[PDB]
Amino acid sequence: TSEKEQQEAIEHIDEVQNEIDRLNEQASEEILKVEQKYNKLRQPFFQKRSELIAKIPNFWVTTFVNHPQVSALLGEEDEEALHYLTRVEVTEFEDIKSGYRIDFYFDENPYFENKVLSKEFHLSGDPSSKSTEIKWKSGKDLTKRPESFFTWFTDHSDAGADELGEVIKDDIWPNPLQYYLVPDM
Amino acid sequence: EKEQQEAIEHIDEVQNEIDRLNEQASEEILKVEQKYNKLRQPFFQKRSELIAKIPNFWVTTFVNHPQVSALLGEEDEEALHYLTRVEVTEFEDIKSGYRIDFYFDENPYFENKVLSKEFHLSGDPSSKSTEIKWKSGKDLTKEPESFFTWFTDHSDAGADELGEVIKDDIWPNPLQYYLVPDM
Ligand SMILES: [Ca+2]
Ligand SMILES: [Ca+2]
Repeated sequence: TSEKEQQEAIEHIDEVQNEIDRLNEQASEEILKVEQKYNKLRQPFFQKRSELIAKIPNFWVTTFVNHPQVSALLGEEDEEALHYLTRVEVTEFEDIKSGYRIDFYFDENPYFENKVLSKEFHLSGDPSSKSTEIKWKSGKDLTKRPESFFTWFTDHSDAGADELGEVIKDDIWPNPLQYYLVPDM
Repeated sequence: EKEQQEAIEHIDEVQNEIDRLNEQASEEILKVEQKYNKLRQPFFQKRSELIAKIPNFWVTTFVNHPQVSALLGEEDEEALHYLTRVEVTEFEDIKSGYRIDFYFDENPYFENKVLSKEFHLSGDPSSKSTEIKWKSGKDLTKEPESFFTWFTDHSDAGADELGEVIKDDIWPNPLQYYLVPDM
């Protein structure tokens, strides 16, 4: 093959591979549309699940206590605070890549005045996170002398390496029932 | 008890329906991959013809690949000189598995015209390869283990890194690795 002919072939290959890239980019769009369709399709069922969960005392504290990774993040008084956690929600943003948000809904409690505690994650791919400010009632669990579970809300250094955020989103939220249930004899 | 064990049963029923919706999404996504597999196939075909006009295309692609480069010994590169064509075929239903074909020209190392390794899913991950008919005094028996031992490795069938790298990374776009920027 000629020295020119090879560079002609390389030019042809580049043109063929641009169309394969186009075909790949169009497939990954169609796939994201399918995820967006089933995100809305599942959301009423998660809505139904939350209502049933809210009639089960200590559901979410128990799931967390029996989870192999999250259990180690809970102190003694953290569990007392999580008693008041009635509802956990996870919301992927529409385009999915943008990021996701996690909501912890609390009943009136001795620790803080917030009705909801949230932590959201954002992505070019520049990982960031931002949380609601916890209005503690002169009983901050993070300024008492182990590190409290609730410091997670004020931690933003890892952002893209937020392990707990990923475990709640990918593991606990899809199926919390496995951890709540304890096999008896 | 009446309430909790009923609620636990209700929760299980709702999550059974979520699993059903998940299974229905993974079907619809599988249809999209099958549609675009057929659309890409004529372009891979034309690419194959253009590649066969390029000496040492696949050896160079492998040598410049961050993971596969470490799998090549010195004499492995000499053998891969004769690799004219690489093909990847996902089976129609996708779940069944896929096959990778390596087409060689007549070479001093083995008599095979094609070397293949296919991956299958009872539903246990499995793989099978063509038997390499090495010639007298050329083999994989001694660098670390030769590149060609990949063909005879079948323990981690579901965890075949090289197979997944070729299928998902190198096969879609080998040109990026062949091309080296000059200044
Ligand atoms: Ca359990
Ligand atoms: Ca390159």
